[PDB]
Amino acid sequence: SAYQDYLARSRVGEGLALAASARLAVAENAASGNGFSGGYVSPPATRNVESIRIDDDTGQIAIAFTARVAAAGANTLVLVPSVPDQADTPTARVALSKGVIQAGTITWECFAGDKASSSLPAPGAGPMPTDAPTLAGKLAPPECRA
Amino acid sequence: SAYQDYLARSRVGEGLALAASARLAVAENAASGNGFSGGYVSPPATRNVESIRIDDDTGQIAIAFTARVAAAGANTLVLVPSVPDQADTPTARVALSKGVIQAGTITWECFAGDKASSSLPAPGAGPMPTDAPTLAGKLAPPECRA
Ligand SMILES: [Br-]
Ligand SMILES: [Br-]
Ligand SMILES: [Br-]
Ligand SMILES: [Br-]
Ligand SMILES: [Br-]
Ligand SMILES: [Br-]
Ligand SMILES: [Br-]
Ligand SMILES: [Br-]
Ligand SMILES: [Br-]
Ligand SMILES: [Br-]
Ligand SMILES: [Br-]
Ligand SMILES: [Br-]
Ligand SMILES: [Br-]
Repeated sequence: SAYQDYLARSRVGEGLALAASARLAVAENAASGNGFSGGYVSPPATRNVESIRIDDDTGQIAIAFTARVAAAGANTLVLVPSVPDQADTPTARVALSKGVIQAGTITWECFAGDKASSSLPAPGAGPMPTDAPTLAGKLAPPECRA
Repeated sequence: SAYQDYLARSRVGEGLALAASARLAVAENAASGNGFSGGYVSPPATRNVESIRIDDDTGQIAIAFTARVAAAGANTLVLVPSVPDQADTPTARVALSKGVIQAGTITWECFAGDKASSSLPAPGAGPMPTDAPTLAGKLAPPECRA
Protein backbone atom coordinates (compact mmCIF):
# COMPACT_ATOMS: atom_id res chain seq x y z
CA SER A 1 0.00 0.00 0.00
CA ALA A 2 1.03 3.64 -0.48
CA TYR A 3 0.92 4.19 3.27
CA GLN A 4 3.05 1.09 3.89
CA ASP A 5 5.49 2.31 1.23
CA TYR A 6 5.75 5.62 3.09
CA LEU A 7 6.70 3.92 6.36
CA ALA A 8 9.35 1.80 4.66
CA ARG A 9 10.81 4.59 2.51
CA SER A 10 11.22 6.89 5.51
CA ARG A 11 13.05 4.16 7.44
CA VAL A 12 15.23 3.22 4.47
CA GLY A 13 16.20 6.87 4.06
CA GLU A 14 17.29 6.88 7.70
CA GLY A 15 19.47 3.83 7.08
CA LEU A 16 21.09 5.49 4.08
CA ALA A 17 21.83 8.52 6.22
CA LEU A 18 23.32 6.38 9.00
CA ALA A 19 25.58 4.83 6.35
CA ALA A 20 27.34 8.19 5.98
CA SER A 21 29.62 6.82 8.71
CA ALA A 22 30.65 4.02 6.36
CA ARG A 23 31.05 6.37 3.38
CA LEU A 24 33.46 8.44 5.48
CA ALA A 25 35.40 5.37 6.62
CA VAL A 26 35.77 4.20 3.02
CA ALA A 27 37.00 7.65 2.01
CA GLU A 28 39.51 7.76 4.87
CA ASN A 29 40.81 4.29 4.06
CA ALA A 30 41.00 5.12 0.36
CA ALA A 31 43.04 8.25 1.23
CA SER A 32 45.55 6.08 3.15
CA GLY A 33 45.63 3.06 0.81
CA ASN A 34 44.09 0.86 3.54
CA GLY A 35 41.50 -1.87 3.29
CA PHE A 36 38.20 -0.08 2.97
CA SER A 37 36.57 -1.45 6.14
CA GLY A 38 39.63 -0.97 8.33
CA GLY A 39 38.77 0.61 11.66
CA TYR A 40 35.09 1.09 10.81
CA VAL A 41 32.74 0.71 13.78
CA SER A 42 29.12 0.85 12.66
CA PRO A 43 26.59 2.78 14.74
CA PRO A 44 24.30 0.90 17.14
CA ALA A 45 21.60 -1.22 15.60
CA THR A 46 18.24 0.56 15.60
CA ARG A 47 14.65 -0.62 15.37
CA ASN A 48 15.01 -0.18 11.59
CA VAL A 49 18.68 -0.88 10.73
CA GLU A 50 20.12 -4.29 11.57
CA SER A 51 23.66 -3.66 10.31
CA ILE A 52 25.89 -1.55 8.08
CA ARG A 53 29.01 -3.22 6.70
CA ILE A 54 31.83 -2.36 4.30
CA ASP A 55 33.41 -4.74 1.80
CA ASP A 56 37.12 -4.45 2.56
CA ASP A 57 38.10 -5.08 -1.09
CA THR A 58 35.70 -2.84 -3.01
CA GLY A 59 34.31 -0.36 -0.47
CA GLN A 60 30.73 -1.43 -1.19
CA ILE A 61 28.41 -0.66 1.72
CA ALA A 62 25.61 -3.09 2.56
CA ILE A 63 22.73 -1.88 4.76
CA ALA A 64 20.49 -4.59 6.20
CA PHE A 65 17.07 -3.52 7.45
CA THR A 66 14.96 -5.13 10.15
CA ALA A 67 11.62 -6.85 9.67
CA ARG A 68 9.87 -3.55 10.45
CA VAL A 69 11.04 -2.52 6.98
CA ALA A 70 11.32 -5.68 4.89
CA ALA A 71 11.47 -9.44 5.25
CA ALA A 72 14.75 -11.22 5.84
CA GLY A 73 16.38 -12.14 2.56
CA ALA A 74 14.69 -9.08 0.97
CA ASN A 75 16.14 -6.44 3.27
CA THR A 76 19.56 -5.29 1.98
CA LEU A 77 20.43 -2.13 0.04
CA VAL A 78 23.92 -1.53 -1.35
CA LEU A 79 25.99 1.56 -2.11
CA VAL A 80 28.79 1.16 -4.66
CA PRO A 81 31.73 3.62 -4.74
CA SER A 82 33.67 4.64 -7.82
CA VAL A 83 36.20 7.23 -8.95
CA PRO A 84 36.95 8.72 -12.38
CA ASP A 85 39.62 6.96 -14.41
CA GLN A 86 41.43 10.32 -14.38
CA ALA A 87 40.41 13.48 -12.54
CA ASP A 88 40.71 15.83 -15.51
CA THR A 89 38.09 15.15 -18.20
CA PRO A 90 37.47 11.48 -17.33
CA THR A 91 36.31 8.99 -19.91
CA ALA A 92 34.98 6.37 -17.44
CA ARG A 93 34.39 5.46 -13.81
CA VAL A 94 36.32 2.66 -12.09
CA ALA A 95 35.98 0.64 -8.92
CA LEU A 96 38.20 1.57 -6.01
CA SER A 97 41.65 -0.09 -5.85
CA LYS A 98 42.52 -1.63 -2.50
CA GLY A 99 45.94 -0.47 -1.36
CA VAL A 100 46.18 2.61 -3.60
CA ILE A 101 46.21 6.15 -2.21
CA GLN A 102 43.00 7.64 -3.66
CA ALA A 103 42.02 11.01 -2.18
CA GLY A 104 39.62 12.40 -4.80
CA THR A 105 35.85 12.55 -4.57
CA ILE A 106 34.12 9.17 -4.45
CA THR A 107 30.75 8.80 -6.18
CA TRP A 108 28.29 6.46 -4.47
CA GLU A 109 25.54 4.73 -6.41
CA CYS A 110 22.61 3.09 -4.64
CA PHE A 111 21.26 -0.26 -5.83
CA ALA A 112 18.05 -1.88 -4.72
CA GLY A 113 17.18 -5.45 -5.66
CA ASP A 114 15.52 -4.57 -8.99
CA LYS A 115 18.28 -2.31 -10.36
CA ALA A 116 20.03 -4.22 -13.13
CA SER A 117 22.55 -1.66 -14.40
CA SER A 118 24.40 1.43 -13.28
CA SER A 119 22.74 4.73 -14.15
CA LEU A 120 25.09 7.65 -13.60
CA PRO A 121 25.84 10.86 -15.49
CA ALA A 122 29.07 11.41 -17.40
CA PRO A 123 31.68 9.94 -17.31
CA GLY A 124 29.21 7.08 -17.30
CA ALA A 125 28.40 3.75 -15.69
CA GLY A 126 29.90 2.81 -12.36
CA PRO A 127 30.49 -0.71 -11.09
CA MET A 128 27.71 -3.11 -10.23
CA PRO A 129 27.20 -4.48 -6.71
CA THR A 130 29.61 -7.08 -5.37
CA ASP A 131 26.91 -8.63 -3.19
CA ALA A 132 23.45 -8.35 -4.72
CA PRO A 133 20.98 -6.15 -2.84
CA THR A 134 17.63 -7.70 -2.03
CA LEU A 135 15.45 -4.79 -0.86
CA ALA A 136 12.54 -4.11 -3.19
CA GLY A 137 13.13 -0.91 -5.13
CA LYS A 138 9.66 0.39 -4.27
CA LEU A 139 10.78 0.64 -0.61
CA ALA A 140 13.93 2.64 -1.42
CA PRO A 141 14.53 6.18 -2.68
CA PRO A 142 14.04 6.55 -6.44
CA GLU A 143 17.77 6.79 -7.18
CA CYS A 144 18.08 3.14 -6.00
CA ARG A 145 15.47 1.70 -8.39
CA ALA A 146 15.48 0.23 -11.87
CA SER B 1 19.79 6.54 35.67
CA ALA B 2 22.58 4.27 34.41
CA TYR B 3 20.27 2.50 31.95
CA GLN B 4 18.80 5.75 30.63
CA ASP B 5 22.29 7.20 30.19
CA TYR B 6 23.30 4.07 28.27
CA LEU B 7 20.26 4.42 26.02
CA ALA B 8 21.02 8.11 25.50
CA ARG B 9 24.66 7.37 24.61
CA SER B 10 23.53 4.82 22.01
CA ARG B 11 21.25 7.39 20.41
CA VAL B 12 24.04 9.99 20.48
CA GLY B 13 26.15 7.46 18.61
CA GLU B 14 23.50 7.42 15.90
CA GLY B 15 23.75 11.20 15.61
CA LEU B 16 27.53 11.06 15.38
CA ALA B 17 27.17 8.55 12.54
CA LEU B 18 24.70 10.84 10.77
CA ALA B 19 27.19 13.71 11.22
CA ALA B 20 29.73 11.88 9.07
CA SER B 21 27.97 13.40 6.06
CA ALA B 22 28.80 16.86 7.43
CA ARG B 23 32.39 15.83 8.14
CA LEU B 24 32.71 14.66 4.54
CA ALA B 25 31.28 17.93 3.23
CA VAL B 26 33.67 20.00 5.34
CA ALA B 27 36.64 18.00 4.02
CA GLU B 28 35.49 18.34 0.41
CA ASN B 29 35.05 22.09 0.79
CA ALA B 30 38.41 22.45 2.52
CA ALA B 31 40.11 20.67 -0.38
CA SER B 32 38.49 23.10 -2.84
CA GLY B 33 38.78 26.35 -0.87
CA ASN B 34 34.99 26.62 -0.59
CA GLY B 35 32.79 27.67 2.31
CA PHE B 36 32.62 24.66 4.59
CA SER B 37 28.83 24.18 4.46
CA GLY B 38 28.77 24.42 0.66
CA GLY B 39 26.48 21.88 -0.96
CA TYR B 40 25.53 20.15 2.32
CA VAL B 41 22.05 19.63 3.80
CA SER B 42 21.16 18.28 7.25
CA PRO B 43 20.05 14.62 6.80
CA PRO B 44 16.39 13.88 7.56
CA ALA B 45 15.42 14.55 11.16
CA THR B 46 14.98 11.36 13.18
CA ARG B 47 13.33 10.42 16.46
CA ASN B 48 16.79 11.06 18.01
CA VAL B 49 18.39 13.87 15.97
CA GLU B 50 16.81 17.26 15.29
CA SER B 51 19.46 18.79 13.03
CA ILE B 52 23.12 18.74 12.03
CA ARG B 53 24.49 22.10 10.89
CA ILE B 54 27.89 23.29 9.60
CA ASP B 55 29.42 26.71 10.27
CA ASP B 56 30.47 27.99 6.85
CA ASP B 57 33.48 29.88 8.22
CA THR B 58 35.01 27.29 10.57
CA GLY B 59 33.61 23.90 9.62
CA GLN B 60 32.39 23.30 13.18
CA ILE B 61 29.39 20.94 13.26
CA ALA B 62 26.50 21.33 15.72
CA ILE B 63 24.41 18.21 16.39
CA ALA B 64 21.08 18.87 18.13
CA PHE B 65 19.37 15.87 19.73
CA THR B 66 15.67 15.40 20.49
CA ALA B 67 14.06 15.03 23.91
CA ARG B 68 14.48 11.26 23.51
CA VAL B 69 18.15 12.00 24.32
CA ALA B 70 18.18 15.15 26.45
CA ALA B 71 16.07 18.15 27.33
CA ALA B 72 15.85 21.12 24.99
CA GLY B 73 18.75 23.50 25.75
CA ALA B 74 20.93 20.63 27.06
CA ASN B 75 20.98 18.69 23.82
CA THR B 76 23.85 19.80 21.55
CA LEU B 77 27.31 18.44 20.73
CA VAL B 78 29.90 20.35 18.69
CA LEU B 79 32.56 18.75 16.46
CA VAL B 80 35.57 20.99 15.76
CA PRO B 81 37.91 20.41 12.78
CA SER B 82 41.56 21.41 12.77
CA VAL B 83 44.76 20.87 10.79
CA PRO B 84 48.44 21.21 11.64
CA ASP B 85 50.04 24.52 10.73
CA GLN B 86 52.48 22.49 8.58
CA ALA B 87 51.78 18.83 7.85
CA ASP B 88 55.43 17.85 7.48
CA THR B 89 56.91 20.03 10.29
CA PRO B 90 54.02 20.92 12.63
CA THR B 91 54.19 23.12 15.71
CA ALA B 92 50.48 23.56 16.55
CA ARG B 93 46.93 22.87 15.41
CA VAL B 94 44.91 25.61 13.73
CA ALA B 95 41.31 26.13 12.76
CA LEU B 96 40.25 25.67 9.16
CA SER B 97 40.48 28.77 6.98
CA LYS B 98 37.77 29.45 4.41
CA GLY B 99 39.29 29.90 0.98
CA VAL B 100 42.54 28.00 1.54
CA ILE B 101 43.22 24.84 -0.45
CA GLN B 102 43.59 22.39 2.46
CA ALA B 103 44.07 18.78 1.34
CA GLY B 104 45.73 17.22 4.40
CA THR B 105 44.15 15.19 7.20
CA ILE B 106 41.53 17.06 9.25
CA THR B 107 41.34 16.10 12.92
CA TRP B 108 37.90 16.27 14.54
CA GLU B 109 37.38 16.88 18.25
CA CYS B 110 34.03 16.32 19.97
CA PHE B 111 32.87 18.64 22.75
CA ALA B 112 30.07 18.09 25.23
CA GLY B 113 28.89 21.07 27.26
CA ASP B 114 31.02 20.25 30.31
CA LYS B 115 34.27 19.56 28.43
CA ALA B 116 36.45 22.39 29.64
CA SER B 117 39.26 22.46 27.09
CA SER B 118 40.64 20.86 23.97
CA SER B 119 42.33 17.56 24.79
CA LEU B 120 44.22 16.33 21.73
CA PRO B 121 47.64 14.67 21.35
CA ALA B 122 50.70 16.42 19.97
CA PRO B 123 50.96 18.87 18.30
CA GLY B 124 48.50 20.05 20.96
CA ALA B 125 45.19 21.77 21.58
CA GLY B 126 42.72 22.37 18.79
CA PRO B 127 40.17 25.18 18.68
CA MET B 128 37.23 25.35 21.06
CA PRO B 129 33.57 25.44 19.98
CA THR B 130 32.57 28.92 18.86
CA ASP B 131 29.26 28.53 20.67
CA ALA B 132 28.99 26.38 23.78
CA PRO B 133 27.72 22.82 23.34
CA THR B 134 25.01 21.93 25.84
CA LEU B 135 24.76 18.10 26.02
CA ALA B 136 26.07 16.68 29.29
CA GLY B 137 29.15 14.54 28.71
CA LYS B 138 27.66 11.59 30.60
CA LEU B 139 25.24 11.23 27.65
CA ALA B 140 28.02 11.25 25.04
CA PRO B 141 30.83 8.88 24.06
CA PRO B 142 34.00 9.26 26.14
CA GLU B 143 35.87 11.25 23.47
CA CYS B 144 33.37 14.11 23.98
CA ARG B 145 33.81 14.34 27.75
CA ALA B 146 35.85 16.39 30.17
BR1 LIG C 1 17.28 4.13 12.01
BR1 LIG D 1 32.49 -3.69 8.21
BR1 LIG E 1 34.54 11.15 -0.69
BR1 LIG F 1 17.88 -1.43 -14.55
BR1 LIG G 1 32.79 14.06 -17.00
BR1 LIG H 1 11.48 8.13 -0.91
BR1 LIG I 1 18.97 8.57 14.38
BR1 LIG J 1 27.57 11.41 2.86
BR1 LIG K 1 24.27 23.58 7.37
BR1 LIG L 1 19.25 16.34 29.97
BR1 LIG M 1 50.12 16.72 12.83
BR1 LIG N 1 23.30 16.88 33.95
BR1 LIG O 1 29.47 5.40 24.43
